[PDB]
Amino acid sequence: LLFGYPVYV
Amino acid sequence: MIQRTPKIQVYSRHPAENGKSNFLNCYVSGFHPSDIEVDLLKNGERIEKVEHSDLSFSKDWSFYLLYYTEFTPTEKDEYACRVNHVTLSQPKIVKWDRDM
Amino acid sequence: GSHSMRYFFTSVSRPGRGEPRFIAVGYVDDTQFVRFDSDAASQRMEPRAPWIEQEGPEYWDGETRKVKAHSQTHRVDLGTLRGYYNQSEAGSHTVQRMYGCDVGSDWRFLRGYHQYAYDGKDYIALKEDLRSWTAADMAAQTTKHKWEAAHVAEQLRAYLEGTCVEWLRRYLENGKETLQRTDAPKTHMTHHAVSDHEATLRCWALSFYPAEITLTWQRDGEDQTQDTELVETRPAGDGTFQKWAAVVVPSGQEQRYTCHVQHEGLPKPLTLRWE
Repeated sequence: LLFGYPVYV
Repeated sequence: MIQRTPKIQVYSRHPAENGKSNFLNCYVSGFHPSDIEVDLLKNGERIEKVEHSDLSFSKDWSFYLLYYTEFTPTEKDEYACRVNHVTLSQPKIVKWDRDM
Repeated sequence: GSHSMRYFFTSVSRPGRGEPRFIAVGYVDDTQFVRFDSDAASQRMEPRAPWIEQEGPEYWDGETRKVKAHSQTHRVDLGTLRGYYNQSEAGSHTVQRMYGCDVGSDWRFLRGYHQYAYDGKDYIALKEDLRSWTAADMAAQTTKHKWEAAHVAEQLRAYLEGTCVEWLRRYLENGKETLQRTDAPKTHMTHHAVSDHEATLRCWALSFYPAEITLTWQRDGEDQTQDTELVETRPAGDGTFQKWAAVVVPSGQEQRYTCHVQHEGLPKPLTLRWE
């Protein structure tokens, strides 16, 4: 199951 | 920018027995960037239905792919893989040896 | 024994040749189970293992939603990094991201991972404590500070200690015939005349799962590491792996050499001899 929060560099 | 050469292995899924169906494989690994051109050849000509795995990479971030086609070996037909990548000055051809 | 779950993501910019290429794949141990490819027609997360094919529409619609969200943060990322490195708009660049977890033999949480690479070199990594970050570059420091301020690690620790481990062992019991299997290597040797005074002895291990294996040659029970040609473990294409190890033997010395095979699928390790 994938991680569900956006992360941006 | 990083560029790493593909390692290439061309082999069958099962031990080759003439007259019996099998899959011819060409595994390319350890390369970077991910654009690579990989063909499988039967007596020099290019085989048209060749499939490949989905692009993945190793712990060191270098990429790997398995290309494969169904085939039935004979005593006289020759097979090989031809790969192109930014690291290769010309298309590298590796012949299928039944014993590697 | 231990098990792991991993997601690998690759985005490559195609300047002029459209939107960036994004590919996502998921693995449990050595078995791939899902994929998403940006250039594919479906635009959905797809099954790649028989045991995941019976998950419901909630699973598939939810993962398709989240994988496409990942696609889009990576396409913003490509611009952001081009900016951090003050690079041209004309060139293709690669971002890779991996995250996942490991459980031990008791199936309890053991390690968690979250890391990025830009154009094939390490960019930023969550450390083992899952509270700090490793950033090597000066550009990578923007990202490090950003994620510090925004408390990114706290969200990640929470997922890696909870959800990741939970679904890994859901996958483990739901795919038990595949994932809790072990296929033992089918072994054999070949002998090829190199010359009048030398021949190659090649030791084969075929049809084994998982991919981890140790294949070595010995000459009178001692180390032959520098003298062995050993290929990289390769996929047969049917979910098992293959590997070989070869030594060039002086004629009349075949009896001195032994091939040794270690694999968790073997009740005990093999010692093979040409005779």
